[PDB]
Order: sequence, then C-alpha cells, then structure tokens
Amino acid sequence: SNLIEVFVDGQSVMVEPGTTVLQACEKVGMQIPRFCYHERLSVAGNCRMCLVEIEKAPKVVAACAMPVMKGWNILTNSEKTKKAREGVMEFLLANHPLDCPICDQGGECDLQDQSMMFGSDRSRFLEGKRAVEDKNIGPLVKTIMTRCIQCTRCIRFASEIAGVDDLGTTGRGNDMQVGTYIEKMFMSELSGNIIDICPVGALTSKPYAFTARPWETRKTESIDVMDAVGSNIVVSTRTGEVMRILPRMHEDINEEWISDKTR
Amino acid sequence: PFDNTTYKNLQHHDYSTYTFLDLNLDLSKFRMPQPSSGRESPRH
Amino acid sequence: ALFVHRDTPKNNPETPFDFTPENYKRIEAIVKNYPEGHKAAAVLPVLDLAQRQNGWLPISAMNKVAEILQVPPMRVYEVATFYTMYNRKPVGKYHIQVCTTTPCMLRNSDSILEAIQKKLGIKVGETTPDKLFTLIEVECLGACVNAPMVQINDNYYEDLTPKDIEEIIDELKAGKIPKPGPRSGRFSCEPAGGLTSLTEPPKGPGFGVQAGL
Amino acid sequence: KTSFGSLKDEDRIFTNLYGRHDWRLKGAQSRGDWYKTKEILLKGPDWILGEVKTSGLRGRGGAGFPTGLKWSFMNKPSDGRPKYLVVNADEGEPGTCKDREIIRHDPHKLVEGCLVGGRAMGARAAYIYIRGEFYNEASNLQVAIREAYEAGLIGKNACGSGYDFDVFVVRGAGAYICGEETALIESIEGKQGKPRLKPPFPADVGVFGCPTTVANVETVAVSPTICRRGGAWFASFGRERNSGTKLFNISGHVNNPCTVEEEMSVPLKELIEKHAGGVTGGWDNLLAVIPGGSSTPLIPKSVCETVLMDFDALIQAQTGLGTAAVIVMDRSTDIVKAIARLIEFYKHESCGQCTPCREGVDWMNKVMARFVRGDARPAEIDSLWEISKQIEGHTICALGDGAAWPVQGLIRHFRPELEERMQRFAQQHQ
Ligand SMILES: NC(=O)C1=CN([C@@H]2O[C@H](COP(=O)(O)OP(=O)(O)OC[C@H]3O[C@@H](n4cnc5c(N)ncnc54)[C@H](O)[C@@H]3O)[C@@H](O)[C@H]2O)C=CC1
Ligand SMILES: Cc1cc2nc3c(=O)[nH]c(=O)nc-3n(C[C@H](O)[C@H](O)[C@H](O)COP(=O)(O)O)c2cc1C
Ligand code: SF4
Ligand code: SF4
Ligand code: SF4
Ligand code: FES
Ligand code: FES
Ligand SMILES: [K+]
Repeated sequence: SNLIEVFVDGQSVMVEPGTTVLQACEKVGMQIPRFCYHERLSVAGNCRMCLVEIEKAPKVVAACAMPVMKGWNILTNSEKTKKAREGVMEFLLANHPLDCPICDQGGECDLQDQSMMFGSDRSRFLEGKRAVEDKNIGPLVKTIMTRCIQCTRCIRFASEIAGVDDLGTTGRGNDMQVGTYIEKMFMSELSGNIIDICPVGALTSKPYAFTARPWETRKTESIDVMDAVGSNIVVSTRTGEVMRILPRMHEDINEEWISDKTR
Repeated sequence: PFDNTTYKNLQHHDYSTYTFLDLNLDLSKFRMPQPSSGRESPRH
Repeated sequence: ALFVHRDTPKNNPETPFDFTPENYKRIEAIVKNYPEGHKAAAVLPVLDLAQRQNGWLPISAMNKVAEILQVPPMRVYEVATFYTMYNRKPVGKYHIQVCTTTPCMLRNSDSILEAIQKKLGIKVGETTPDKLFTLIEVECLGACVNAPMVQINDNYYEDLTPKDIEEIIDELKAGKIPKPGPRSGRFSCEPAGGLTSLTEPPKGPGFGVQAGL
Repeated sequence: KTSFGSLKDEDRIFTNLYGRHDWRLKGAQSRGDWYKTKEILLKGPDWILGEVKTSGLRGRGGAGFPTGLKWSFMNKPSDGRPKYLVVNADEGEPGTCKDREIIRHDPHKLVEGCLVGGRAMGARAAYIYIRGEFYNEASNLQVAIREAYEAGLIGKNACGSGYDFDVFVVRGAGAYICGEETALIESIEGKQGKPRLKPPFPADVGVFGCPTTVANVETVAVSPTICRRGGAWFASFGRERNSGTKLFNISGHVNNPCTVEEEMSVPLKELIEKHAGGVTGGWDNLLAVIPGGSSTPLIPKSVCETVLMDFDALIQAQTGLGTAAVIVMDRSTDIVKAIARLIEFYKHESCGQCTPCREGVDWMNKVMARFVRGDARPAEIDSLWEISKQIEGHTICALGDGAAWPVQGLIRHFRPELEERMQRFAQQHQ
C-alpha cells in the first residue's frame, strides 16, 4: 500500500493519495460543513464554508478541494477554523432573505442548520439586502432566486449528471445570478433532483409547495415501481396522506437520484 | 541622425476596427500546426 | 443593466444575424490559434468579432457563436454577461467611456463627466437621440498617468480638460476622427516639463553583453 | 551600496519607453533587441533559468514571487501535454499603466522575452493575454509579431536555433479579474474569468490543462536583457532580495504624472521629487500615498519620508510594493471618498465566485458609502475591520485581499478623520 499518514485533530488516519481534506476528516467521523461540495458532483470550492486550519500553516484551506499532504494535522475545531466558519456564514446570511417561515426548506435547510451549528447567533449587517428576479424553468421546480447562495450545484448537476448545459451564472460580483438567461424550461428526466441538492430553498418542489413541513412527516423507506431500475425512495407521509417522494441513497442502483416520474 | 524630439508611434492613428483580426489572419500562415487532445471537444 | 434576456422584437432569437464571409475567414484564423479539441477557447474573440460587425450583441450573435463553435448557448451567455464590453443593448455610434476610478478622480474626471453631460444633454448610461453617443462611466482603463482620460470605441483620449473633450465631441459630430492621444503638451507618458530620464541616445546592439555569449 | 536610485540611461532596460524611437524591428534591433538570441537559446533551458535565478528577479506582476524559482517549475520532462508560457498583459490595477507602455513602445522586447522565457520553460507557444481595452496596443504588438515571424525570429526554427515557438495575442473583454493568472487561464479557455483554486498551480494544470507559466509583461521583457547583460548586472541594483530595475507609475496629485524606470530601492520622496516634479503644493502638501496601485494599503506622510520603494521596505511599512504604481494624494483630498471609490471599483470588478468577496466587498462598499457621508456610528469602524479580516485569506484569489487591504490601511492611518466625519454628521443631523 502507498497510503499516506495524516492527522485529524491529532488522530492518525491512513488515506489514499489524492484524498481531499474533507474526505480525510470524514474517515474519522467528523463532517466538515459545506454548501458547494457534493460527493457526486465536481469540486467547486466557491462557498468557502469548508475552510479548515492545517496547523503550522497561516492560511485556512478549502477542505473540499485541497488534497492532504503527508503529515498534516487538520484542526477541525480550532479557533481560526471556527472564526472562518462564522465569517463565511455571516456573508452567506448577509443578503439572504428572511423567508424561513414561508420557505419549504425550513426545518430541513442546510443553511439554517449549519447557521445554528457553525455560525454566529446574530447579525451585524445593517444594510439593505439584494433581491433577485425569479425564473421560470418549468412546472416541477419552483424558483425563488433571492434565497440562492450561488453554490452552483444547479449547474454541476445539469452539466455533469443530467447532461443538459442550460443552467449557468450570468452577471458578475454580487449581481451574479443563477439561471438560463432566457425563458428556457429545464425539463430533463432528472430535472427534479436539483430540488434535492439545492441546500437552500431557492429551488423547491412546485407540486409539494407549502403543503407539508419536514418534522411532521413520517419517512417510509420503499421502492420505486415506475421502471425496472428499482430506485430506493422515501415516501414521506403526514397524517395518513402521502406528501412527497424523496430518494434513498443506494450506491448500486440510483446513486442518490430519482427520475421525475418517480418523484 | 539621432532624434529624441518626436513621437515615432504614429501608426495607431490609422488603425480600423478590423486591424487586429486582419493581422491575426495574416499571421495564420506562419504558425506551427496546433496540438490535438484526440477528441473534437470535451463533450465528444 | 439586467442579466436576464426578455425577447423584444428587436432582440429575439430570430433577429437577423450572420457573419460576413471575410468575418468567417477571420473566425477560421481565430480558431486556428487554439489546440484541436478546445475550439471553445475561441468564444471570447469570435463573440467580440460579432460585436465588431454588428455594433452590439442581439441574441442571435450569441446563438451564432454558440452554433459555429459547437458550444452550448448558455456557455456563450455566461461570457456575454460576464465581460463588460459585450453590448447586449445597442449603443450609439461613439461609445464614450469615462474613467472615474481614484487616479482619474484625483485629477478631476468629474469635471469632464459633467462637461460631456452638458455638451450632449444626456447623463451616464443614456444615449443621445440621434444614436451617436452613449455615455457610460467605467473603471480603470490603464492610462493612469494620463489622467483624466476617456475611451471612444478603440481610442484613448488623454490628459483631458473640459475644453478638450468639448473639442473632441465637436469633431466627432463633424464626421472626422480625432487623434487618440494626450491633449496636453506631452506625447505618451513622459514627464510634462521635459524628460527626467532617457535623454541619452540608446547604446545599440551589443552593449554590456557578458562574455561567453 | 547603501543609497539607491539615480539610474543611468545606459542601465535602462526599457529604452524607448516614451515612444521617442521606432518601436518596430529596425528601431528595436538598433537598441539591442534580438541580439545574439540564437546564442542564448542554444545554451539551453538550464543556463537561462540559472541567469534568471542569479539575477534575483522577482515577479513584476505585483506579488514578487522569485521568477527563476517560478519558471523552474516547468523544467521537468513532458508527459504528452504541450507547455505554454502565458503573458499577463491585462493590467487592470488602478494606478498601473506600465505594461501598456511596454506593449505600445517596446513590443519586440516582449516578443524576445516570450521566446527566451518559453525556451527556458520548454514552452510550445506564447499566449499574450492582452487587455481588450488596449486595442491600439494589441494591434501594435500584432504588427511587431508579424515583423518577428517575417524575420524568422519566432515560429518555425526561431532565430535559427531549431526551436519552434509561436506567439499568440489574446484580447480580453473587460474584466479586471482576468489579470489573475488562473482567471486569465479560464478567460483564454473561453469561459468566465473565474479564478481556479490552487493547487493545481498552473505548472501542473494551466491553460487547457497543460503545464503553463503565467508571467507579467515586465518580468518577461527584462529576461533577454538579463540573459545578455548577465544576472550579476541585474542583481547589482536594489537591495538584497530586491534586485534590479522597476517601472514606476506616479499618478494622482503630482505635478508631472509619469511612467519612469528607476532603480529598485529608491526612496519614495526622491522618486516623486525627481521624476514627478513633487507633490502639488510641495512635499508639505502630502496627505497619503498608495504605494503600489489600488490593492496595497495607503501610507501617510510620516511614513513616505524615509521608506524605500522595494518589496521588503514596504512590507516593513505594513503595505505592499504591488505593481509599483504610486498614487499621490495631497491634503485637499477627501481620502474616504477616494478609498470608497476604490472599494466601489473592487465590487464592480469581482467575479462573484466565492462567498466572502461576492458578499463582503459589496457590504464593505455599502459601509464605505455610509462612511463618506458620516452616516454611521464609530462602533462600525471596528466592525468593518473585522469584515476585512473575514475576507482576507478566506477567498480563492487575492482580489478579496486586495479589497480588504485599502479598508485596513484607511482605518489604520485615518480613523480620526472617519470619526470626525461621523460626529459632524451626528451633530448636523440630530
Ligand atoms: N499587476 C496588476 O495589474 C495587479 C497586480 N496585483 C498584485 O498581485 C498580487 C496577488 O496575485 P497572486 O498571483 O494571487 O499572488 P501570489 O499568492 O499568488 O503568487 C504569485 C505567483 O507565484 C506563483 N506561486 C506561488 N506559490 C507557488 C507554489 N507553491 N508553487 C507554484 N507557483 C507558486 C503563483 O502561481 C503566482 O503566479 C498582489 O501582490 C497584488 O498587489 C493585484 C492586482 C492587479
Ligand atoms: C485580482 C488580481 C488581478 C491581477 N492582475 C494582474 C495583471 O493584470 N497583470 C499581472 O501581471 N498580474 C496580475 N495579477 C498577479 C498574477 O496573479 C500573477 O502573479 C502574475 O500575473 C504573474 O506572476 P509574475 O509576477 O511572476 O509575472 C493579479 C492578481 C490578482 C489577484
Ligand atoms: S433557504 Fe433556509 S435559511 Fe433561507 S429562507 Fe429558506 S429555510 Fe430560511
Ligand atoms: S439555486 Fe440552489 S443549487 Fe442552484 S446555485 Fe443557487 S443555492 Fe446552489
Ligand atoms: S474572491 Fe472575488 S475575485 Fe476571487 S474567486 Fe472569489 S469572487 Fe472571484
Ligand atoms: S464546500 Fe469547500 S468551498 Fe464550498
Ligand atoms: S484610473 Fe483612470 S485609467 Fe487607471
Ligand atoms: K432545495
């Protein structure tokens, strides 16, 4: 074996060369927070939420993108790792709209949850927030782009897995927007999966819209029958009524996606 | 003779909107044959 | 100022655009500057070529650049909305760009912005009603010692006063083309009160060449 | 040598800086360009890299990385991918107008630099990524490249050396961020000019995924003069680890704003009072100097009195050398308006990729726009300081650093002027 030895908080772990910092921390049961990293999409490195201190290094590294060198001690819980996480969460929540009650992502929001777990408890932003024009990409995905945090999981899903190349970023700076730039309708056979991986409620399910809320739903693990792939699903119900259908991760079938008929 | 009193770069007063691209088209005959990645595009 | 497209009757995917055949030979020369398999690298010149023919970019020039380079159209829309030169609205015949960053602001670019506004009767972002002049306000143009300065379509007009830029707009309205240079006494970038350096003749080929060469 | 500056005209690398001689091939060959270029190329890559490492040349783009150590990263055996020198001619920095002068007036010096540097790094071709706003300079450089192809100096069998080397010019399209080397690489590749993360450094995965060195126009155009005159001749100027000559752009509130080539560790006061005619109203009218273009923090008048204009003496003056673009600001300058216009530049020139620049530079611009009017309370100074520290080192490229640093310099040297601005706002509006 050619495994290199690295350290996560002093704990030795033997990792394959080419492994990122985030995967090396995954191997000891620590989960580095993330918004743009996804293990089935390409590495983006553009939310900076995964910034972690390697010790004896005066700069945090994007753990989703940085490969481990031999002998690093990844400080997942040091003071400047936490200051980096609170600063990046402050910038993510600076222009974010106060929509948490009227948002379908509430209760199951990555942004809410790791704002609670890794960011500050309050605001210093005394300014006015931006407001993004909404888009119309079809009858399946409700689009409220003020909630977008520009993680580009849209674009990497549509380009790399759905293979569509219709989503992109237009503009520059804080005015950069996610969309198709024209009135174009994103209707793939895998189009609803962008509802799953959007960490915020910028892309939501238009059929599921406003009807339920994640804590009150019951999660029955079950099988798709819309094709002979046999996708593993979660039928989430509420008070004896089927509310929605999510995927289950099965690595050998449907890795974590389902089709739009299934959904 | 030696002259240090005039501005010798007076050519760019006469450049049109297609000067750069016609110069590139003129240069196209001089150049080495490009390398290939073996495919027509990364979507091929 | 927007970054979504709405189909107007003058900007729609059936607005007539096609390159001239000499522009197709120019596009062939552009694509031959890049390796085979990376034709997408010619998105930025060819799209700019589409702006040099048409004056601006309707969304059929974007579609034509996407079609002849075999890239997706969104990959051209990203380039057209990222870069500040691609005019996604038709600008006037003379596209005045006044630099108002700090090196040009400290040498009073505001006076020249105001002088262009009171000469043309428009403000920043507007176009004159005869479609001749579009006045916008740009960032640093790389002519900082020649502050204050403007750019008109290809040309830098430098070391300007309000009277100089009024004269430039006068001889632009008269059909002539002015000299792209500093309107002060100096030529390009030298100190104005005589050369403080390079007053000697250059030494010529072979000066100071070390041994073994 | 303890005193620096007063560079002689026989020691100038960029003769014909001012456009007073012929920039074309007949004018360039009679100034020393393309002299014994075959003899330089036939001494191989290792000799040229030894001359650049011996010269102590640091990267003239603005960071000052050691140029020979940088270019030696390409000196490795191939694996099927071609190799590319890419010349950074974008030059978006406010204050900086020197690479325009090299391209406009000494283009064959840049082309011979492309050939010598690409031979040093084994590069197949040169992409000179030029600013799109420099149309006349790009056509100027294209005429010089046509003269270099027709003289047999580049292309097939460059200078009779049996080394094949093309020189391409790529025009930008109006982005400051496409001066950053990985964003410039993405801009050559037909995409949005968004910076790549590092690693991979461009010597591993650069333009088109090939080995690639991005280098400034100035650090490329001095390399044949270094290889002819010797690395010791170049290293005999400036302080130690600060070797050579440098182009300086004195702009703002001086009597004669100019580009001038000077020895490295020249004092700032000597540079201004010699080549620029002094600060308007005399040296006692000086308020502040941004030493190296917009990304470096300002220094006040008390620091400008003794400091030397190289990398190390300006890092000791808690600023940077940067692009050596000296912006001079006299006592009549509203300095908060100038720094806020600079942060407004940084939010109009920010690509939007990562979170701290995309959000925090607009939020710093809003805080600075309230600071110009005084529409703030003094506890928002320190907050803004921390906002800068949350952008600094948390971003992908150094535009986030380059937007944090003017805010930090303004706060650090001019907190009381901000405070009196805010308190006169508070007394005339409440
Ligand atoms: N010239 C101009 O117009 C502008 C210049 N700047 C200056 O640019 C600087 C920031 O630019 P950066 O490229 O981000 O600075 P720096 O962090 O990256 O690196 C400088 C150079 O060294 C190389 N390098 C550094 N460490 C390396 C390693 N371990 N292996 C291989 N290569 C390595 C990089 O590839 C780069 O080309 C600042 O000093 C700023 O003042 C900023 C804006 C405009
Ligand atoms: C936002 C940003 C803009 C930059 N713009 C330029 C530029 O316009 N020209 C330049 O030579 N370097 C620029 N740089 C520095 C480059 O990253 C790189 O260091 C340089 O182009 C090549 O290295 P060198 O100094 O050895 O030549 C910029 C850096 C950043 C972060
Ligand atoms: S996306 Fe998350 S943080 Fe934003 S409004 Fe919805 S629940 Fe709240
Ligand atoms: S809409 Fe969602 S998935 Fe798409 S870029 Fe924005 S936050 Fe990411
Ligand atoms: S910090 Fe700004 S300039 Fe750099 S990758 Fe991010 S958005 Fe781009
Ligand atoms: S998760 Fe690594 S930066 Fe987004
Ligand atoms: S500041 Fe106006 S040209 Fe650089
Ligand atoms: K979602």
